Amino acid sequence: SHMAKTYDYLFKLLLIGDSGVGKTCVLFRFSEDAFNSTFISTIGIDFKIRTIELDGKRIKLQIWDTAGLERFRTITTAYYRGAMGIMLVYDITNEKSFDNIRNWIRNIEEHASADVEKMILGNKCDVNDKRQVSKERGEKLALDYGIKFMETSAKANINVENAFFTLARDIKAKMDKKLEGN
Amino acid sequence: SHMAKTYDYLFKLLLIGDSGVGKTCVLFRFSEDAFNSTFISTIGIDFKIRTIELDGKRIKLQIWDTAGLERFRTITTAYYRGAMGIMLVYDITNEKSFDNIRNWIRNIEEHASADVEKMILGNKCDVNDKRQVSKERGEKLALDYGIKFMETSAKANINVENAFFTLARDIKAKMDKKLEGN
Amino acid sequence: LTDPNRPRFTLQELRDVLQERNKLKSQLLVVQEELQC
Amino acid sequence: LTDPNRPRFTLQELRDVLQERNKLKSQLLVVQEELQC
Ligand SMILES: Nc1nc2c(ncn2[C@@H]2O[C@H](COP(=O)(O)OP(=O)(O)OP(=O)(O)O)[C@@H](O)[C@H]2O)c(=O)[nH]1
Ligand SMILES: Nc1nc2c(ncn2[C@@H]2O[C@H](COP(=O)(O)OP(=O)(O)OP(=O)(O)O)[C@@H](O)[C@H]2O)c(=O)[nH]1
Ligand SMILES: [Mg+2]
Ligand SMILES: [Mg+2]
Repeated sequence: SHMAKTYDYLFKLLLIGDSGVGKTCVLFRFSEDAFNSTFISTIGIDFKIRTIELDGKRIKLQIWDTAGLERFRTITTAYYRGAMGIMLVYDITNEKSFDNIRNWIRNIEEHASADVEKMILGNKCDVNDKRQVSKERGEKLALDYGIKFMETSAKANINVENAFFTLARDIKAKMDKKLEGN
Repeated sequence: SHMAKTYDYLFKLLLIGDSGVGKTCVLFRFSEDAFNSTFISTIGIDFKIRTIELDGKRIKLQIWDTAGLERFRTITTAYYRGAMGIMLVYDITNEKSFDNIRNWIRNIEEHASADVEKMILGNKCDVNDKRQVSKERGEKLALDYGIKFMETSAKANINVENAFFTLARDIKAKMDKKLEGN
Repeated sequence: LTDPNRPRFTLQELRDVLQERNKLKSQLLVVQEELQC
Repeated sequence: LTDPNRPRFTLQELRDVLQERNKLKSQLLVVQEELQC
């Protein structure tokens, strides 16, 4: 329909990581500020949209939420090439979902832009009694890869806002230095 | 949102019959007045909406287009209970799709309202050279079941308008005599 | 099992996405009609 | 093969419906935003 747009930037984001780590719940906390405890695993892919403000500019965030289960891999693959930032999510109560982060990283390296912005979320950081992945170990992984990390909880609403704005701010800053230098 | 409606009636219609007889093409001729020759088989179910005028009243038609292929049977079943009129479509160039009409009729008798309005469409009636089902035989089938019949072509646009208005008019007339007599 | 037509997804999986597809199309036609402004 | 979790539909079948679901949701959010009247 070719009408004037109501945003200045458009950031395509991608959440990836194993089934059940809480990717959908983290996005629904960011986009609706709600939390449902019942598991509704993501069939293939879904998306949510939120517009935020950075340095007084309108940033539309088109956030793509992939299925973690193996049978959806070909479907979710199609969504890597366009992403500008990617949340790699694991579950602090599940060591496998954290070991698998380095597989998710290799997946990105195979399918995404060479310079995509990456962040690690250790989610469910409200379930201390069941913790398997120390906070120190998530930090050293992300340091080993030179990318940012934080512990999140969609349920207790911990670091969800901060994760997306930080990733949004880092995409914007790199983009602005590209646009300015062209 | 509880807002004033822009129709006086709402008729839920169902197209059923074998895969490839032209159910989708008949609906796309009714709702868009177009015809595409390439086959895009219907995944499960789809629907189209058109509002027509009868006796000076606004009739919203919510037309449900089922998949004919066997693997979608449980999916399409859910849509029988609410239908008010049903197009049973066969392909004049395919005897099997016409023999199978009496299976489609038994399907209706198992799943739809006892008094649902039924019509037989012999579609592709523009392909004379490949005809297998004589027009006389479609007529005697529909007479055997006391329901209306016509030969249609979505491609040459034959009897598509007439089929839906007639079915719409017969639903409306029976409904009005019910509403009046209550 | 390298076959493109291998059956892979369940009734539940397909029917859920279809039902959402219907709900969205239905809602979109409503808000499109809401535009007589 | 009476099993609810029997695999039944193809990649093509599911991905097509998903892509339409996305297109519809995208269009619906647009026409919803178009309502600041
Ligand atoms: N206590 C707690 N539970 C959570 C949290 N995040 C998610 N959950 C629960 O963990 C389960 C899995 O969460 P989802 O967001 O559906 O997981 P997912 O990563 O989207 O899984 P897939 O779509 O299958 O890839 C759900 O039952 C959630 O309620 C959290 O921060 N804290
Ligand atoms: N010549 C001619 N071809 C037609 C006509 N109607 C449909 N076709 C062709 O027949 C093929 C099947 O038509 P569809 O409408 O897709 O069939 P369908 O009944 O919806 O099949 P399913 O969705 O699989 O149940 C398509 O390639 C059409 O182009 C017609 O009236 N005349
Ligand atoms: Mg999910
Ligand atoms: Mg069809």
